[PDB]
Amino acid sequence: MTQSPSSLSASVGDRVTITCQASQDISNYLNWYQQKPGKAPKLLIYGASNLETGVPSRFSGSGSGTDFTFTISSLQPEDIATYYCQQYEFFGPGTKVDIKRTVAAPSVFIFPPSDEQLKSGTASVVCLLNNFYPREAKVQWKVDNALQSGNSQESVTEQDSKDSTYSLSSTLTLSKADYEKHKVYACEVTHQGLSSPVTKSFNRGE
Amino acid sequence: QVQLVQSGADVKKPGASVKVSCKASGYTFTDYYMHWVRQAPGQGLEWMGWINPNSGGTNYAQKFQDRVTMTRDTSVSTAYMEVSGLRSDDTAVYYCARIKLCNGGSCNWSLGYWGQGSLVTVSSASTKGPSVFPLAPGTAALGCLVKDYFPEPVTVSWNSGALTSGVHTFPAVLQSSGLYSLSSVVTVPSSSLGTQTYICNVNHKPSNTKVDKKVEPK
Amino acid sequence: DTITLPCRPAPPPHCSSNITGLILTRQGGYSNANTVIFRPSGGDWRDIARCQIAGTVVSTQLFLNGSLAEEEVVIRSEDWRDNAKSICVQLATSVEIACTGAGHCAISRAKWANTLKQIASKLREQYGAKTIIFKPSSGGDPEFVNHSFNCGGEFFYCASTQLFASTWF
Ligand SMILES: *[C@@H]1O[C@H](CO)[C@@H](O)[C@H](O)[C@H]1NC(C)=O
Ligand SMILES: *[C@@H]1O[C@H](CO)[C@@H](O)[C@H](O)[C@H]1NC(C)=O
Repeated sequence: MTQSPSSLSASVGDRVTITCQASQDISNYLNWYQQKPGKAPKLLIYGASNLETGVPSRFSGSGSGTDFTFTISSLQPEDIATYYCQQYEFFGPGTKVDIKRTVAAPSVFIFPPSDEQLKSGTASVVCLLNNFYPREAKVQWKVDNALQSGNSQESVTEQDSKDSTYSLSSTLTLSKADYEKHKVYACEVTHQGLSSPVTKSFNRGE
Repeated sequence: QVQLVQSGADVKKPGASVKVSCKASGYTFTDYYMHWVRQAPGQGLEWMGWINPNSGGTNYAQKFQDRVTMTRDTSVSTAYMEVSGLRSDDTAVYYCARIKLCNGGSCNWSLGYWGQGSLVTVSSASTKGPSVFPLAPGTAALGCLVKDYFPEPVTVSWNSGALTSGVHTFPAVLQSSGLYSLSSVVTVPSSSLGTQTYICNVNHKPSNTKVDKKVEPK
Repeated sequence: DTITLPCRPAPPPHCSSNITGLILTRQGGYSNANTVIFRPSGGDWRDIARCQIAGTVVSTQLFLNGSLAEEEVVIRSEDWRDNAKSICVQLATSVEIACTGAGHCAISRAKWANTLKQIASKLREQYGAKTIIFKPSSGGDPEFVNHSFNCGGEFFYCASTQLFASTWF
């Protein structure tokens, strides 16, 4: 059907409002689901306003006819999930709810390639960013003080359900021959919580 | 007590077929229809159809008509959903679900119980087991690099599950060569290095491999 | 001129009945077209039982020798929006079904084409100015994928795929 907004951020204790519109007068035959990363959708509201057994009182829903509302009265950090409305076989596109919190600086770690991987002819260089906020960060790979771009891939975790932070990994993949032709390997991080960029480096063969 | 246990992950060739099972327990199987819903990676939910376990009748979404077959086995209270002519856009997690009575009758589609979902990948690439390399380390970080496997997923544990706090298993990235790769890291007190042994347990069911990898400092 | 239903076992001629109604299932999902598809019911004996329009003949898919409506075709459903709810059809004029004793039953094709037109006209009152298409049973167990009925101490199974294959505007 239709859902508004498509995504929203809110602080712990905030009021969250999600709206779903139907095309036809379905009376109150509306359901609402919460889907946390990595698991099946979970029914929270049925019949537009009824709460599923065991659901905390901060969840509620209202509406009738075509216009319906889903409300989290006081947002908790474990409420980060995508919320779907549903009427009969038709699911709404979902509203993704995440949490804004205080700025947290990233702790940076760099990992050289293991000698075991060098036997296969490939070298992976890993840069870890652990428990930061906001999500926006920039990781630059520098090899012999030369900016590398196009040979690295990043992966970010879903926002942590306790402290509402993120973790990021960036992996630089080079050939073994290309790896032994340079000395200094470094990843420099730029983040809102860092007054100056942080560079973690190592020398090959140390 | 009610649970729906579905079949494991699977990879199938484009144009072929896949059959997903879902075994029920904790209730009378014939009292509730079985629904099937899929979810493409990072996308919404899509209902494909239901089956009446008393009569075998079905009602598919027109989008899947003449392409999907739903059957059941009451003696083991299992429902099956076979999807043929698979295309790249059939890559999804396939869920079985049943409703919970509404108390008042407005919940004929309120799926209160879901299975864990079955990830079906549609590609021509060969199933490939992962290689496991250590990411060697008052806080210290260490982890395991799980590279070059196909399809998804890979599950990661640390110290057989005794280590969970500080554990970050990253989503897998598809590399340029068409194989998957991920990392799982953990932050531990630097004083514990050398005293506490750290082992990451990698599991990749599609290739039926288990790796127990102890990460040591240099 | 007639529509033929393959049955097993062979119903004798005194098993000939009057079709007084039937029970349907509306196909779900997005349509990507201005059409609505109906098939014989995907339900079971409870959908038939809640119809309350049968007489003294135990049958699936079609109701035989039941009670007819008084003015025109009447269609009843718990929730029209719910595809998991069967659509019960009560006819105002009965349609003869005759079985020859050789293994097949026959229904007039002009009479049945008149009856589906009345049904499709009634469904468009509930679903709008859309094309009404009836298709065969989606599948299931023998006594429900076929029009099955009891007659004289014996249970017969008749395929009905020829009764549900038309498009109406
Ligand atoms: C059908 O109904 C008509 C009208 O009562 C009746 O004359 C006829 O015998 C019935 N046919 C059967 C086969 O019962
Ligand atoms: C329907 O009624 C006619 C006449 O009353 C009877 O001969 C016939 O056997 C009935 N049909 C069935 C299936 O019993």
